Amino acid sequence: ASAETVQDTVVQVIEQQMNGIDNLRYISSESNSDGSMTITVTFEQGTDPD
Amino acid sequence: KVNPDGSQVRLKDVADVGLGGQDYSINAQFNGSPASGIAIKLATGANALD
Amino acid sequence: DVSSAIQAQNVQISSGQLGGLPAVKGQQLNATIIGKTRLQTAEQFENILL
Repeated sequence: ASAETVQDTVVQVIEQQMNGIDNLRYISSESNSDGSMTITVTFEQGTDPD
Repeated sequence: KVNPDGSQVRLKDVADVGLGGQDYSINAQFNGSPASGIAIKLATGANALD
Repeated sequence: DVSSAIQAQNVQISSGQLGGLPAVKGQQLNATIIGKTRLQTAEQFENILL
């Protein structure tokens, strides 16, 4: 899959639900030619990682 | 589909196709004038004023 | 054939609303339309034609 395909069939479908998360600082992501992707949801200092 | 004769049939010939809304239910107005709005609930622990 | 058949004649059909949105100007009377729900008795099962 193309970066464009992974972004609009996978990466954006998840992102639109990433809310109502406590102490959420910011969300970022990547979509790539090799088909892979990552969404990284970074939290406030002090948050319980569990 | 494709009939015995002619060029081809399309979706235009069986329905209307423009941008609508996912949900036509909840409708809003701010002092009469049509409007929209987003009602946000406070997260557990967070400071209203902040 | 039996499975395909059982699946065919034992499936809750969604069945929408009678006056949903949007609607034609006026109407005034909107109501849910409840279809059939899935089979229940052994006898109903003994009858799902093949």
